[PDB]
Order: sequence, then C-alpha cells, then structure tokens
Amino acid sequence: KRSRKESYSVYVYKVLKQVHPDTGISSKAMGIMNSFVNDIFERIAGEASRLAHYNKRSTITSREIQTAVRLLLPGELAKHAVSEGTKAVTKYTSA
Amino acid sequence: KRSRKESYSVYVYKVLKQVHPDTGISSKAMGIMNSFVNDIFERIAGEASRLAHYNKRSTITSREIQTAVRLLLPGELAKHAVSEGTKAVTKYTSA
Amino acid sequence: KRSRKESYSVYVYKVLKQVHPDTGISSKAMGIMNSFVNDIFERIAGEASRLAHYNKRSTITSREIQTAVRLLLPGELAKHAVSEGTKAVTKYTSA
Amino acid sequence: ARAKAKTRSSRAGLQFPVGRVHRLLRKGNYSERVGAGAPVYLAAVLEYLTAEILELAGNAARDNKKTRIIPRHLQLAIRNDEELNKLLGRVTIAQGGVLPNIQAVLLPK
Amino acid sequence: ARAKAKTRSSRAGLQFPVGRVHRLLRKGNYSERVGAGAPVYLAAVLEYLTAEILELAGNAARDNKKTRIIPRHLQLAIRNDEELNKLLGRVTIAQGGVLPNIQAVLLPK
Amino acid sequence: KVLRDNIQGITKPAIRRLARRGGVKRISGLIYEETRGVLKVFLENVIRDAVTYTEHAKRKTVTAMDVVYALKRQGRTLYGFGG
Amino acid sequence: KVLRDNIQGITKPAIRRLARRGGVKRISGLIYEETRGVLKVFLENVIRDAVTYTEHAKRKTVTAMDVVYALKRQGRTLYGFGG
Amino acid sequence: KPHRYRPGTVALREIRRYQKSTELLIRKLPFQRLVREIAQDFKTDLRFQSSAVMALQEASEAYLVGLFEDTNLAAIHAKRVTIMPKDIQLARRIRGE
Amino acid sequence: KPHRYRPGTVALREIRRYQKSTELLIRKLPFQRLVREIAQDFKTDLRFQSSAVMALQEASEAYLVGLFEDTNLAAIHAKRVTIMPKDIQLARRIRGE
Repeated sequence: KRSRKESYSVYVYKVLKQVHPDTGISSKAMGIMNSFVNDIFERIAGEASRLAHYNKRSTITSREIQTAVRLLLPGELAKHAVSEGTKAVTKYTSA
Repeated sequence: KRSRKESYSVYVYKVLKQVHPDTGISSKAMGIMNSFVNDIFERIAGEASRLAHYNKRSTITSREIQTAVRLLLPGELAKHAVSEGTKAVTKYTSA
Repeated sequence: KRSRKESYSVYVYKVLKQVHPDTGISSKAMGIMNSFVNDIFERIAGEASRLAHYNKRSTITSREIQTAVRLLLPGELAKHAVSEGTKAVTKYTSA
Repeated sequence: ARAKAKTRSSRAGLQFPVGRVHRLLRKGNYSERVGAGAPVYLAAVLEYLTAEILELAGNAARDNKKTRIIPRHLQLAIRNDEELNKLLGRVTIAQGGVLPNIQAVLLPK
Repeated sequence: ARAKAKTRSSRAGLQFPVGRVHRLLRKGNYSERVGAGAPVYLAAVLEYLTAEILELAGNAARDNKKTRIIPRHLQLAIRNDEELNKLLGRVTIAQGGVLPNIQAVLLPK
Repeated sequence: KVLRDNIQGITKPAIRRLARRGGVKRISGLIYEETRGVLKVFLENVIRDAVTYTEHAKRKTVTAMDVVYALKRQGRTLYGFGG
Repeated sequence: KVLRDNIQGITKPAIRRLARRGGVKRISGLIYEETRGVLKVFLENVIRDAVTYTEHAKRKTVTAMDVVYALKRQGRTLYGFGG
Repeated sequence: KPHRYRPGTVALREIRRYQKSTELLIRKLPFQRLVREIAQDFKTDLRFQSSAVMALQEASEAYLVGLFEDTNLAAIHAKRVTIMPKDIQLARRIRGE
Repeated sequence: KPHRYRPGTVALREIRRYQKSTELLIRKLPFQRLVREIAQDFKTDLRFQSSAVMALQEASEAYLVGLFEDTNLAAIHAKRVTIMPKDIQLARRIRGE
C-alpha cells in the first residue's frame, strides 16, 4: 500500500512526442523538467500574487498572468508566449 | 442585390488580427492574398489528385497531402506546416 | 500468372504501317512513344479540365478539347489537329 | 433535440473554413472520395503560410512606418527570404516593384 | 436479337481506341461527365501527332539506312523540327543524344 | 478605327525607365526596337491565349481573369486580380 | 554498408565527355568540383522527391515510375520509362 | 558655370528612385492602343475590361524587368556596363525563349 | 618526330564522336554507388531498380548537357573560348536556381 507523488512526466512525455515522435528521454532529465516546470510555475504564481496585491485585487485573472509573462520572460520569449496564451484563451472562451 | 461571390478575405483579417491586432489592410493586397491561397490550394489539390492516381487510391486523405506538402513546399515551412497540421488533425480526432 | 498491363503498341504499330509499310521499331522507341502519348493525353485532358472549371461547365466536350489544342499546340499543328478532329467528329456523327 | 451546430474550423481550432474548403475539393474534381482529415490539414497549412507571410508583411510595414499593408510590403516580404523565393520563383506581384539591388561594379569608386 | 458489335474507332475511322481513351477520361478525374465526341476528337488529335512524328522518324531512319526506328532518330526528329521543339522543349529522351551543333567560332580559321 | 503603329507608343524614355527599374546603368540605342520586338512577342503570345479563352467562353469582351489564366499557363502567374 | 565519399566517383574525364557533348572544346581545371556540386544539388532534389514518393508508396524499394513522376513535377520530364 | 552631373550619377539616382517606387512606367493609353491593335489582328471588335488591360500591363513590365535583371547579370559577366542586343538575345536563348 | 595534333582538333573530333553517339558517358557502378550513398542520407535501407538508376542517369546527363551548352553560349558571349565557373553560376542563375 502506497501514497502517490504527483509529477509532470506524462505531459512532458506527450509534448515531447508531438514535437519529436522519434526521440527518447532519461528519467533524471525528466526530474530536471519537473523542477523546471514547478520553478517557473511558482515564479509566475508568486509574481501574479504580488500584482494582484498591488492593485488590491483579490481575484487572480489572466491579464496579470500575461503581465507577469512580460515581466519575467525577456522579449522574444515574452511576445511569442503571450501569443500562444492569447490564442489558447480565445479557444477556451469559445469553448 | 447581387448573387454571392465567395472569397477568402475575412479569414485573413482574423488570422492577421491574431498575429498583428494593430495593422490595416489595403484591398489590392487583400486580392494578392486571395490569389496566393487559391494558387497554393490548386497546387496542393493537383498533387493530391496525382498521388491518389499513382497509388490508385480513390480517397484524398491527410497522409498523401502531407506527402504533397513535403514535395511542393520546401524545408522549414514544410516541416513546421506538417507540425501544425498534425496537431490540428489530432485535435479534430479528439473532436 | 501476372496482371495484364495496358499499352499502345498495336495502335502505334498500325499507324506506322499506315504511314510507312516498310519500317520497324525498337522497344525503347516504343517506350518513348507510350510516354509521349500518355504525356500529351495528360496535358490536353488536364488543360480541358481547368477550362471546364473556368466556365463552370461540369460537362467536357470536343469544343473544350479543341480550345485546349489551339491553346497548347503551337503553329499549324493546332489547325491540322482541328481539321483532323473535325473530320473525325463529323464522320462519327454520320456513323 | 438536435445538438448545437458547432463548426469544424473551431473543432480543429483554426480560422480557415473547413466546410468551404471541403466542398471546394469535392467539386474541384480531384477525387470521388475524400477523407475528413484532409481539409483539416489543408486549412492548417494555408493558415501557417498566411501567418508567416503576414508576419513578414507586418514587420515590413512597421519598418516603413506604415500601419496599413501595401503590396510593396508584400513584395519586400516575399523576396527577402530565399526559401519563399523557392516557393515563389515564377510569381508576379502587382505593383510590387523589385528589391533595391545595385550590382557592385555599377557603384562608383 | 442484338446488333453486331461495331468498334467506335472504326466509326471514327481511327487507329487509336475511342473506348479506351473515353474510359481513361472517365477515370482520369477531369470532369464529372464527358461528352461523346470529345474522346473521338482527342484520339484524332493524338493520331495526327503520332502519324507526323512517326513519318519524321521513318524519314530520319531512312536517312540512316535503318529500317527500325531508334531513340537517336526520335531525338533528331524532335530537335530538327522547330514547332515540335516548341511543343517539347522541356522533355528528355532516353539515349537520344543531341543535335550535331558546333558554334561557328569553335571552328578553326 | 484600325491602328497601324502603336509599338512606338512604348517610348524610348519609357524603356529607359524600365531599364532603370532593372538596374541597367547604360542603355545602347539599339536596345529599344529590340525591346519593342520582344515585348510584342510576349504580348501576342499571351493575348492569343486570352482571345482563345474569350471565344471559348462565348463572350465578346476580354476579361481580366482570362488574362490571368493566359499568364499562368506560361507559368508567369500574376497575383491580385483573380476573383 | 555505409558509403562515404562517392561524390568524386563522377570522375574528371566523365565531365570532359559531358562537356564534349555539351559542345565545349576547352574546359578549365577549376570546373569539375562546381559541376559535382551542381549535379549533387540536382540529384538531392530529385531523389528527395523520389524517396518522398516511395515512402508514400509504403515501399522500401524505389521504382522507376516514381522517379519519372519526380522529374516531371520538377519540370525535367523523362520519356521511355513506363510513362 | 551651370552645374552638370557626371555621366551615370543621375542614372544611379534614377536607379534608386525608380527601384524604390512601385508606380507605373508605361503610359497606359498608347499601351492600350497597342493592345487593341494586336487584338484586332486576331479577332475583330474585341472589347477590353480595364482590369484586363492593367493585368496585361503588370505582367509585361514583370517580364521585361526579368529580362533586364538577367541582362545586367550577363553584361557584368561580359565585363561591360552597356547592354547590347546580343545580350538580350542571349538571355532569351538561355531562358529557352 | 612522333605525330601529334594541335589542340582543339582532337577535341573537336571527340565532340563530333560523342555528339554523334547515343550511349551514356559516365561510368555506371560509381553512379549506383553515389545514388545509394546520397539516398542513404534521407532514409535507410533503400533498394534500387536498375531501370530507375538508368533513368536518373539519363536525366542527370541531359541536365548537365543543357547546363554545358548554356555555359557555351555564355562563354562565346564573353568573347572567350574557355569556360570558367562563373559561366556556370551565371547560367544557373539566369535559369532560375
């Protein structure tokens, strides 16, 4: 009998398959990716909390998430990331 | 009123509005875009019919038009267009 | 046992005996003739297909084929072909 | 009791019309049978092509301080990439002009 | 009970098969429906084309004192006719070679 | 009604402008009538195609879309005037 | 199994023979490697198209009619190979 | 003494001016007269849409500037800067015209 | 003194021979080796019908012959009799490559 520890191995493995059907992965590299996604997620989440705190907003919205994306990610990464997130939230809005 | 002339302008407005919300459009340039999309459509459809003939296949599927895109469209756009098309057909596979 | 493969050997052979009772062929020359007749047939038929597209006619006629011959065949080859085909169409109509 | 009419372009998450292109292949006379994924793939590849060429047109317009695209921007966009030149070697653009290009021996000392 | 079957090529007085070319157009995916006289006309056009090119090939072979046509003779037939060369500038013939053609400055004196 | 001489309507300064668009530094005097001949060849080669489409369409007036077809048949496809 | 340097397999005298058929009487020594490059690029284009056709055929063996399809789609049509 | 540019200076300024520009280079009405003259030689009483004329025009300057770009390349290949009729003949023959 | 022709006379002699001739000019077995070598880069374990290799050989030979006669036209255009690589780049670039 065991208790789970959650991870991002399945999702990174899938997106690896869409970007490269023919490439493999080592598990310690997947641990590196787990730390990567958790670290970036906590950075964006904490910066989002500070942005919500500055303008006295108790609700976290996609607008300040987008603000934090410009805030941390430099330039090219920021503009393209804003683009994919924008089109993604358009499909989610239409859904 | 006059009978409908179907065209590809408003889709170009939507896709540009995703990639550049700010810009404007001149109408003869818009006609140049319609000529582009109709030309590429005819090229790909002719290659699709040719390959369906050569494999003696009655059915136009995504797989041979992928072959046709690898034929006509070169290199970097070819592999990236393959990427977006496979993503799209997998999404439609998930309805 | 193999599957029968289509050819134009007998028709070209009859035409050769019509124009030259005393002359022979090589098999390589006949391969060039099969490629030739298939190529010209493909050219004229596809050209007529897009003419049928352009006038929105879903029926192809010998008028369309004549238009394609005059369009593609340079010089008096076109008008000789029109004369021969016109004679053939008339004596087919009478028969 | 019919379900709500939702669209295949949205089903692929794409802007180009799946239904119109599917119909246009069906009466475009390329086969008697056609698969469902082929118009999806076709709409995707044309959207990608228009997306990249519209990126190039937008950057060309912004570099010339224009907020409206002109065919001169389209010509400058297509001709400044070699791979699109291999895509469009024999294509004429109306009112496009040519690239500013002087042979080096034509220039003075 | 039934009339004697009579070939349509004999009705057109042609050597090329009306029925086969008609079937090829029907499965060649060019139109949904084909008129009756169009394959007859096309077969006549092809028959004239093969007749003239075979006449040229036979004359060229008779120049070479050979009773059977050669791909070399075919290349000589295509390239020594300006109008067929304008028809077929982009074609390649296996084992055909080229015309005897030397530039005048390449000659001595 | 009839016309007999309009090849000279492509004037020598107009040909000079064309050469300046092509990047030509110096233009000989013998160039202009040759360009008139070559242009005449190309325009007749495309307009015979165009008139062929118009007579096949059972129309008397030349339309632009037929001219677009006439250019793309020689693989010189012009964009922007289709449809 | 692996072949490494067959680009110089197109020998210099073969290029001289091709120039003779091309009508060249005098050939520089600096010609052959660029002609190898040009042949190289052309063969890459045609066999890339050929392997694309054959991979659509789901065949491990390249066939002649696929090759001639690749040439006519590249605008260098071949006769005499089952066309 | 009035200012006078050296030969080629105004030519290169013309190069930059006409190459940055997209506006038309052929006077449209003598061209249209030439078009109708050639058209009536093949079928009489032909009528022209203005856009048909325009396309016929855009295509012609496209074809011509393709020839003069080829002509410039072959001329600088010939170690000259002045173009000659044999050069345009060469360009057409290499294109297979 | 042993016999020796002046240069070009021999060259025109095999010009006449090879332009008269019909057979393939390049060696066969290195051509299969080369096509296998380069097709190895796109996909592994390819098998070649000999007819396909011959068709490729004829197409390559004709393409090179057309390129060479175009370079001949370029070389006689430049008032020279010996070809140089810039003739080949010129001919290809006019051709559209």
